[PDB]
Amino acid sequence: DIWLSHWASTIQFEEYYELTNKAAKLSKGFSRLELMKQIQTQNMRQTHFVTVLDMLLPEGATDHYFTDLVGLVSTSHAERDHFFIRPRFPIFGGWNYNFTVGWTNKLSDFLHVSSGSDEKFVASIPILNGPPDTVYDNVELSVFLPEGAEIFDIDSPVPFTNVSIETQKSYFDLNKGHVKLTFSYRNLISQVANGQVLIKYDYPKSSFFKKPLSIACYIFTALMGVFVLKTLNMNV
Amino acid sequence: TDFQETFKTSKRAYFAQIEKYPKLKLIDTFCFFLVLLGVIQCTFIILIRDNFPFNAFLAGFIICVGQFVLLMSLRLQLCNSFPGISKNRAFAEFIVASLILHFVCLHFIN
Ligand SMILES: *[C@@H]1O[C@H](CO)[C@@H](O[C@@H]2O[C@H](CO)[C@@H](O[C@@H]3O[C@H](CO)[C@@H](O)[C@H](O)[C@@H]3O)[C@H](O)[C@H]2NC(C)=O)[C@H](O)[C@H]1NC(C)=O
Ligand SMILES: *[C@@H]1O[C@H](CO)[C@@H](O[C@@H]2O[C@H](CO)[C@@H](O)[C@H](O)[C@H]2NC(C)=O)[C@H](O)[C@H]1NC(C)=O
Repeated sequence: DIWLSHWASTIQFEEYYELTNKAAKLSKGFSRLELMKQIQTQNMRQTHFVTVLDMLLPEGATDHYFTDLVGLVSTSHAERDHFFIRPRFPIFGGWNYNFTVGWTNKLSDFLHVSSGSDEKFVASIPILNGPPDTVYDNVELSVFLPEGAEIFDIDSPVPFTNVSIETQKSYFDLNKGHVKLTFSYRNLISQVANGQVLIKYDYPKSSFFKKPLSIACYIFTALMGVFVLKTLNMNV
Repeated sequence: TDFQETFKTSKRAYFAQIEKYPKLKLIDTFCFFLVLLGVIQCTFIILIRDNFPFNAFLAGFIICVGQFVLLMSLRLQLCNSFPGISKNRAFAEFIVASLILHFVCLHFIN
C-alpha cells in the first residue's frame, strides 16, 4: 500500500509479506543446539534457512519499521539504501512467516506536474521492492491517491490480472475518502519485473483546500451545536 | 401506657392532613394500592410452592417497592420542600426516576 500526500509532500510505502521457504524440510525436527553449534563452527556459507533479508528500497528512505503480527521486531538494521531484516525464528524448509515493513520517501521524485495544466499530476511508482532472491505468487499493488483526486489514465508495463478503483477512508477522511487504485498481478520475479506504474490524474486546488475546510466544517457545526445547547431554557 | 393517644392523635393529624391538600390523597392511596400489589404477588408465591422464573417475581415486586419508594420521596418534598429544589423540580425528577425504574423492570421481566 502506498500513500500519496500533497499536504505533507511525501509518499509512504507499507508492505505485507507472507513468505514461505519451499526448500527441503528438515528431519528429526528442529534443535536449537545443532543450529547454534552450526553458527559457532564457521562462517555461515550458503545454507537453506533464512536468517537475514536485504530489502532494496528507493534512494532516500527515512522512517523504517519492521513489525510482525504480534508486535514489532527490534532485530533490523536500516543502513543507507539497504534495509536488513532478521526474523524472530529462522525460516527453515516449509515454514511460514508473515511480516510488515514500511518506509517514507519524499514525493518530489515519484510525482511530476504535467505541462498543459498545473493541477494535473503524473506518478510513476516502483512496482516491486523486496529481497533479491524471491518469487511472488500473488501481488496486489494498492496506490492511494488523495481524497479529491480523479484518475484519467492508467498504464502498466507488466500485464496485470486485475485492476479496480475504490475508495478507502484514512485519518481525517470526512468525505468519501482516498482513491484506492488497486492492481492485481499474479506471477512476478524480484529480479525480472523492473517496471513502474504510471498514473495520470488531476487534483485541483478547489479540492486541495477542502481538507482543512471540511475539518473546519465539523468544528464549526460542533460549536454551533454548543450554542444551541446553551441558549436553550430548561428550568422547571 | 396503652398508647390510645398515639393512634387517635396521629389519626387526627394524618387524617386531617389528607383532605387539606388534594395531591397527598393521590400519593398515599396510590402507595396503599402498591402495597396491595406487593401483598398479592407475595401470596401468589406463598399459595403455590415455587418461584420458577424468579426474575419475574423480583420484576413485579421491585417495581412496586421502588415505585412506593419514589412516591414517598416525592411526598416528603411536597409536604415540606427542600431548599435548593422547587416543587416543580420535585416532580420532574420523580418522572425521570419512574421511567428509569419502568425500563429496568421491563428489561428484568424479559
Ligand atoms: C501467513 O500467510 C500464509 C500464506 O498465505 C497463510 O497460510 C495460508 O493459510 C490458509 C488458512 O490457514 C491455508 O488455507 C488452507 O488450505 C488447506 C489446503 O491447502 C485447507 O486444508 C485449509 O482448510 C485452509 O483452507 C493456506 O493453504 C495457507 N497457505 C500456505 C502457502 O500455507 C497463513 O494463514 C498466514 N498466517 C497468519 C497468522 O496470518
Ligand atoms: C477484480 O477486482 C474486483 C474488484 O472491484 C473484484 O470484484 C469484487 O470481488 C469481491 C469478491 O472477493 C466482491 O466481494 C466484490 O463485491 C467485487 N466488487 C465488484 C465491484 O465487483 C473481482 O472479483 C476481481 N476479479 C478477478 C478475476 O480477480
